[PDB]
Amino acid sequence: RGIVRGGETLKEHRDRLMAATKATGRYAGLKTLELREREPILYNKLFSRLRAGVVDARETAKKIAASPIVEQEGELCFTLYNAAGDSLLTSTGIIIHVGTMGAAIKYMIENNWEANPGVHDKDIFCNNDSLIGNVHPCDIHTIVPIFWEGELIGWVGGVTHVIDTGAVGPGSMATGQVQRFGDGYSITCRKVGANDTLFRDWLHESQRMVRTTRYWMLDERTRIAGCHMIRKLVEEVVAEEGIEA
Amino acid sequence: RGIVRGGETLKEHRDRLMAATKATGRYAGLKTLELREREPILYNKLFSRLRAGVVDARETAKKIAASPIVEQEGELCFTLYNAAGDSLLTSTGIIIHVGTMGAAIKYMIENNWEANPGVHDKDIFCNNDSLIGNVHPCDIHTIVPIFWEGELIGWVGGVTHVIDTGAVGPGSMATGQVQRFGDGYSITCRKVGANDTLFRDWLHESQRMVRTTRYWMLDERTRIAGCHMIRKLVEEVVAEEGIEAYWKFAYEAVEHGRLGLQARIKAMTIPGTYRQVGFVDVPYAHEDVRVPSDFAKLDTIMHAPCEMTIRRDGTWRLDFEGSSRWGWHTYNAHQVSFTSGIWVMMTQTLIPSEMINDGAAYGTEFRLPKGTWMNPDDRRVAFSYSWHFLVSAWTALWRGLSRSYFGRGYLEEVNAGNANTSNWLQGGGFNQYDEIHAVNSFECAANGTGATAVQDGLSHAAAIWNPEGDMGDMEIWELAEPLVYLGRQIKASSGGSGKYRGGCGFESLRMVWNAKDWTMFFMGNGHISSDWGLMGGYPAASGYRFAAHKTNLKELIASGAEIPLGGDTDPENPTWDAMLPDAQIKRDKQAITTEEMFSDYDLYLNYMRGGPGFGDPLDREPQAVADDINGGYVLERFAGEVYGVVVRKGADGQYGVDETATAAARAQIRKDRLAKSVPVSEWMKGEREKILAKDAGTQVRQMFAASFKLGPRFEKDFRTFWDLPDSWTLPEEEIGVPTYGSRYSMDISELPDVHTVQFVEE
Amino acid sequence: AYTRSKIVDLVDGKIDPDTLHQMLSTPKDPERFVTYVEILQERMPWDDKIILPLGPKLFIVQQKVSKKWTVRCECGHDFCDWKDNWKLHARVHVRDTPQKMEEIYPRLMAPTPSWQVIREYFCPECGTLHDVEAPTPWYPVIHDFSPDIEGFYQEWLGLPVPERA
Amino acid sequence: RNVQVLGIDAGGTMTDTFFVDQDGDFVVGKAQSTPQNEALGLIASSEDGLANWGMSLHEALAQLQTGVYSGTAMLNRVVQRKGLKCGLIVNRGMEDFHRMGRAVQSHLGYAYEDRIHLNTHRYDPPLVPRHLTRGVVERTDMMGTQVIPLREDTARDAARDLIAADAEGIVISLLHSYKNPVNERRVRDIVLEEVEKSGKKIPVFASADYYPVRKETHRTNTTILEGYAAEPSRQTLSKISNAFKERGTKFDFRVMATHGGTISWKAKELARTIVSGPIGGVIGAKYLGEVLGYKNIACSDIGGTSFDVALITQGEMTIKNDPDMARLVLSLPLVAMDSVGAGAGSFIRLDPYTRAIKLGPDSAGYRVGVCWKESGIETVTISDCHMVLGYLNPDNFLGGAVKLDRQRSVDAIKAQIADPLGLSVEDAAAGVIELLDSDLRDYLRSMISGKGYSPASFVCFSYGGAGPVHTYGYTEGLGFEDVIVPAWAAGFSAFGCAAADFEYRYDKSLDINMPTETPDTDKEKAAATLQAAWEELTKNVLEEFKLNGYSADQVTLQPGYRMQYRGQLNDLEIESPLAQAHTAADWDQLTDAFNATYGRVYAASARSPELGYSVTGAIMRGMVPIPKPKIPKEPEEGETPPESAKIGTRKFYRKKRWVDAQLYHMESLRPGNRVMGPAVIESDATTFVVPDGFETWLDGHRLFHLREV
Ligand SMILES: Nc1ncnc2c1ncn2[C@@H]1O[C@H](COP(=O)(O)O)[C@@H](O)[C@H]1O
Ligand SMILES: [Mg+2]
Ligand SMILES: [Mg+2]
Ligand SMILES: [Mg+2]
Ligand SMILES: [Mg+2]
Ligand SMILES: [Mg+2]
Ligand SMILES: [Mg+2]
Ligand SMILES: [Mn+2]
Ligand SMILES: [Mn+2]
Ligand SMILES: [Zn+2]
Repeated sequence: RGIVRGGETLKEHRDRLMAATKATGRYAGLKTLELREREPILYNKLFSRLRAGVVDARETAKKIAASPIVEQEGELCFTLYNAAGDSLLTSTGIIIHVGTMGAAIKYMIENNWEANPGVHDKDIFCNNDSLIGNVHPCDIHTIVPIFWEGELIGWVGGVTHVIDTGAVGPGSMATGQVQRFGDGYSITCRKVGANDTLFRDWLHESQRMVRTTRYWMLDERTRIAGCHMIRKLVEEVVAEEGIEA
Repeated sequence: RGIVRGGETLKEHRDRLMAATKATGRYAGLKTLELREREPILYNKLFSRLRAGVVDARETAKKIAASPIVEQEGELCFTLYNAAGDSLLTSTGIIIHVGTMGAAIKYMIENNWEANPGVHDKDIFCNNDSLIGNVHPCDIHTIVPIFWEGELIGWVGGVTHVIDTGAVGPGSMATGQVQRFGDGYSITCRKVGANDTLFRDWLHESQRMVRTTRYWMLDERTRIAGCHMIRKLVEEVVAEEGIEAYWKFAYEAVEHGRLGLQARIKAMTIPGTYRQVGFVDVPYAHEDVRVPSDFAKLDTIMHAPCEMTIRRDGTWRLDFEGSSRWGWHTYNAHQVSFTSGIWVMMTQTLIPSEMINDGAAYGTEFRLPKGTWMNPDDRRVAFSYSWHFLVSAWTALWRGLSRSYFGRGYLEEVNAGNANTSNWLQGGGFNQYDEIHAVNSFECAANGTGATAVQDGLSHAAAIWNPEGDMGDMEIWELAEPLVYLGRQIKASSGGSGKYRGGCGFESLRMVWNAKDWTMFFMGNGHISSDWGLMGGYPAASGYRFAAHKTNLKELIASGAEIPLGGDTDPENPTWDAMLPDAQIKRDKQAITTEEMFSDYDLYLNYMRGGPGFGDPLDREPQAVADDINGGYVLERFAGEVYGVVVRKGADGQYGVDETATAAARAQIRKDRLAKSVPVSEWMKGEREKILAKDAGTQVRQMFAASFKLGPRFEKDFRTFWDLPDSWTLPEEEIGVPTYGSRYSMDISELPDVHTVQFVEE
Repeated sequence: AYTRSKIVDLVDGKIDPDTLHQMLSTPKDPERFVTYVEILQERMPWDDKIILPLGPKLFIVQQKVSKKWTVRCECGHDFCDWKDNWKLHARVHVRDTPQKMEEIYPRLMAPTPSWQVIREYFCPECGTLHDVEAPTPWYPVIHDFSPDIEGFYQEWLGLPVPERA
Repeated sequence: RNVQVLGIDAGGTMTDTFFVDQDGDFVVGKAQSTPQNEALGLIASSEDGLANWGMSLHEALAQLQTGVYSGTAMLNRVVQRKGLKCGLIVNRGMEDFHRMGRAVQSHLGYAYEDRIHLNTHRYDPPLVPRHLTRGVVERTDMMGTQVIPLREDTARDAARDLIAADAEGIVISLLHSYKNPVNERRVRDIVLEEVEKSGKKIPVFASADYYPVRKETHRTNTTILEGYAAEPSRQTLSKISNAFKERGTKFDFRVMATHGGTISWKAKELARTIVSGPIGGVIGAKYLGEVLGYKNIACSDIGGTSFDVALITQGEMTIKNDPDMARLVLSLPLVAMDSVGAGAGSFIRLDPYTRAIKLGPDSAGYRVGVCWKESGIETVTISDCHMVLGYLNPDNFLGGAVKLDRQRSVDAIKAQIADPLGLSVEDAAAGVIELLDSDLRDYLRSMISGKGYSPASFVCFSYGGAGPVHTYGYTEGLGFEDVIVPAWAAGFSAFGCAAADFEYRYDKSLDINMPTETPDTDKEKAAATLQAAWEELTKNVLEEFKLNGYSADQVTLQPGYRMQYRGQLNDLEIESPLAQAHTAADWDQLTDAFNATYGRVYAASARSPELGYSVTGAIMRGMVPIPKPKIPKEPEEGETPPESAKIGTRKFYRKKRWVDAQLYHMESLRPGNRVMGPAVIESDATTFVVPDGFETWLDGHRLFHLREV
């Protein structure tokens, strides 16, 4: 049985949606929008609550950080995705990562992360790999799947620009290296936690591959906070308005 | 409930064993060995089956690999550990990793891996982190726990040297980077699999962080095969002989090892104090060292003095007070790799017929002051070519031990020391299969060995890190490098002169062929020979570079013109250079470089070093000098000047000895030596004047200044020896070179939740 | 035990490969030291008693009349008291120029003398070369070995210490 | 009696034959070897063996279905370093590669302890000295592309240099000639032209014509042995084949090869049979071990010239590609064994300067020693020490057919060894035997320790004519589980040749490369390529069985292939689950069978299917049934030998004491019997020595068990 709600695998689900997009010229083959057209009050209520949720995650979680880049300048973003990795709503801030974090989710879909290492409720993924679409290594993604009654119904992504990733040059926009080798600590959709808990091998390794260790650590707690705030809000919205809507 | 058999946690178990070791002086407090003493037949059967198992894992699993470094040369090792991370038995091969993999297990123990991420049956761990003790990033460890009836009873470790780990420089022993940042993909005791299955996120990530992906993948399958072969064998042995007997052996075998070292020291050596030193060069000022950080651009020298004490009770102690500081290069080390290499040396001389495991480490005391290059105190240091310093410090310890052997009459055991293990031919770009690639030749697995008190050293034979030397087949290296051989020759006049001559090295001439977008570089000792001769013998020859660009060889080959082939027989009187009138030739002492563009038909000389000599060359058997000239071991012109032997070419083309003229030449050289020398007091007076005037190059002054700050006992010794006034001082800042890291440093143990394991006095 | 003949062949560098391998690969003969020193004693042109060999032609000896212990060359020359460094009383030749290095190595294979020098230490009577150091400029003369002779004789060999003034 | 199988062990001091009838009953023959023409001693050995059944050579030879030759003539040239004087032509600039020994030759054949103990490492002199080596200017790359065209004038000058240096054979080995042999074969043709102008008889050996496989060190050593060790035996097999056909045989001789299977006597590449004799011994040991339940066996054999050792572990011989033997890297696939120059004919000499005793490595061979007055041997041998000490009977050497004189051994040992050392004659001879026992003991121990074992994990089998003469000495204190001397020790290698399956095997290389998933057409094409090789190799196998009078319906065929993951340097031999291959599904079945075997050889987690597959070769074997030798199974009688088994006493010297050793006739002893040392148990072609401090007992399988007391 596939993990997406209804029993499709992640890849089966996305492939069906992309084929209908191509055949009809409308996203997912949606010729009409039933909820929007027939239930406009409920459509607007979901919009209002979920957009406020993502905005609030950015505004609140940034107070965790030690780095002024995140805490004062607001160079962070939180985004809500459907099961196929397409974004529904986002905070403002560094919103280029609406696309980069969705493309990372789609890489997991297309390369059968579902069968190994598995995508489980309360897992934590981390990613920054520019070979699968990211801007640069200093923009670190934390990605958490969202489940309802044992099936996957979406994902949430959070990004922070960190001060450094241990490239040859000391800075975010570094010079010195001329290739990937020396361009910084590069993480490819790694499972870095389970049961809402970060793995110690990840913690020890990551922290010694950068210069600005303490700043790195608090940027990570910033991303996990906002991801979990949004997961909780989605669970509440579904409980109150029903999964079908 | 803790996971170790009996219910202790990993940390509780190890702490109990270390406390008993400290209180009693015996490993684990074992005052008697019950299994060994009361059940000798069963003890020997476990020894035989398990030692054969680890030997078989190495011999069999290496046939998986695509890289000739693993498959032909055998640069891999498999080791069986008890629950506390102490080794019981090992295969041969790169056995420095007996210590590095045990220290990685002890890091997991000490940092509560048991609680997170957990240590479960059928887990797979991977590790290469030099901050917790490894040699360098290219030595990759796979570590698997061993369980019996749901509790942990041991571990198995397997290591392979891989071609590259995606450092700035393309090779294993890379230059270009000056810090951890760019020193290669570094993995800290990562859980990379469970239920005997590797995780896909690990597979995708690891494979794109290296150049030599396919070679990397098969080296990984090599390590997992051997680990699982050994796990299965341990399960069978326990099933057949019972867990109680195995559980006794797993600690008794270590104490048996310690007892073996103590007995060998008392049988072979002499109690006393032995003093010796080694050095090597770091010529980073040269324009062909293109490093990206200006604070790294300077010439320095490694300093490694050692005070060795052998006690009446058969214990011994090695103290490296006075050593130089870590630096901005790839030659730094760690207390674990430094002391594990001394253990490797011990296996080749003191304990080859005893138990080969961690017991001998428990029988040795080490002092490595914190902040020296062998025990650094800064988490930014680079390690890719750790060996440059390591092999240059260990060679002096052979000389100390050999004085004990010589004094006692065990002349068969004397050895003047190990060669510097270099050059390392390296480079990268596109290969003959049109794929991204890197090369790292293991021809310098086969260097000269030190002379003995009874016979000459062996030429092109071994390395300190693996005594089973192998140069590989030319036809096999040609499958793994876009290069072709134009020569392979014994290296004349490389072995250190003496009554007994050190082993010669060898050399190969390469032409670039079927490469695209290609670079190469050199790495080895240049200005300084690290080894010294013993009791009158001389050091081996030092290093140099030969490379040629824009050679025009395509047209020279086609036109029937003379072409360079063989070795660079006499680099003072070369023949190749005149054959290449249009080439850009680099022929100089710069034995360290960063990557430079090469094209098809360009040339590169790979030169492997010789080993040190023994005794006064004036006592060498004259026929052995003539044999050496005829055999290509020694150039003719040194027979007279070095050995006092007069040779002449006979009708058959062979050199023969003039015995009368040789006796006269040797009598005359004795008089020459008296006439040209001075009393040591007189020479000391003149050298002291230069010290007072600060008359030496910046590289010499920086070495003393840095050594003085880390080693006040050494500064006191130097001042006393040279009778220097208190008004004379040598601060590093007055030299005029960069001194970043001389005062400010931050150790890995300063980061949150990091607990380091202590193995030495510091 | 090995025969006296085989230990003679070992000292001369003429030992056969089977005996040499046996010596290397089996537990040591405790009798080696006493036989070794007796063989060396018989070759010396003086009758003062060897206490410990330091090199092929260099020894700690007991003076026949005074019973002091000195470092001595095979030719008979006494350098100093056994606790002092014999090198401080020797003659030295220092190779600290490229010409001097090129007498004993080819150019390019030679060490560079502003980084490493070669220091040759001779007996002042016969010109025997007893040691070659290869350190940096400015490096102290090395005191190679201070043996615990009392401990060696009494505790490891089970022999009394020879008479000493 | 209907006699069906003949096995042979030639080239030693004594030639042994082993005959098996339709019921599995056997007899063993012996005669003196005749190295000028081995057939003469072989016929005499055959008549001696068949006389035990009251049968003539004429009667039996007509009935034989197969015969397998083995011997030591070629091996003896290797271990003594007494071969044809070969020169070597390689690439200019790489003349040194042979003598460098790839470094690895300084530590081959060593114990675990000696591998790490650096000062024990040592190079033996090269097969071809540097002054008999020259180089031609040429380079061909790994693809077969010419980088540097052959300069033919340099090939001519190389040839003339080696002819003027009096080379008796010339070997040619150029880099990657196995891939593109054009340049190496042109150098061969030019060398042949210069030899023709010289008028001298100098055979030429190009590596590509004999051993066309990668690794120049391995290939060049092997091609050298073809000239150095094999060439002087080139005509032996055709002389044997003719002598036997004249006397009525109808089968085609087979010969035991390095890999433990047999090949045709017509093989061009003779070094494939360089250890035929010792390999026959291992096959024998494996068969005996299977019948009686011995899984871990340390094989050990002394003859006139060599001591051979091999390990069987968990019932398997371990066949190694690119092996080593006699401290030489080689290209012949080899069951794990080794051999050294130490035997009962080894010469004893004093070093002129040190007076050290030196044993071998050369031997008197069939000439025995000074004790055989008609030999013309002047230098004492180990056999002369056996005479002095009472190890062997002067009056029962080859059953009394060769008369030995102990007084000649006494006089010669006195003049050559004892008087110069200041020793009595018996102390000089005893000292020689102490050195031998210790050398052999260390060699056996080292083979076991090189695999990581202790001797306690093994049972030792001791065989060959001279094996039982020194078993007491070379196993002393090693702690073997048991130590076993078969009563048929002298014919043990001939026994193994007779117990070999009647099998012919042919191989062919291939180059099929396949991604993990490919369309069906690619799989069909791969299958067809393999099928075509199987059809060709099937003709070669069946043609050989036809020459032995077996038609195709009597032969059982077993196809095989060599497979690996792409990019690997090594492959695995897989037995095909299909008799033929055609479909895409067939190809998938062959790749599945490889993955499963790889999991068993290594581990399940080592499999790497994501890299794809390469098939590197095809194999076909064919078999027909023959009777195996029946191992005796008699019931035990008492502990006391019958009085009629005693045949006198002889003065016997060991550890500074003369004793009266009790002599027994081996074949008169009964199952159950125990014999306490000092004793000598004598047959007509072997002698089992049991000194004071040892004891033996005989089982129902005609195996003696040796113990320390
Ligand atoms: N009665 C015997 N006749 C001949 N050889 C014997 C006898 N007993 C033992 N041998 C040994 O068998 C050896 C010949 O072995 P091989 O070279 O295998 O034929 C001789 O060198 C003898 O030492
Ligand atoms: Mg003067
Ligand atoms: Mg700490
Ligand atoms: Mg025989
Ligand atoms: Mg034999
Ligand atoms: Mg031997
Ligand atoms: Mg082997
Ligand atoms: Mn950014
Ligand atoms: Mn390595
Ligand atoms: Zn003197």
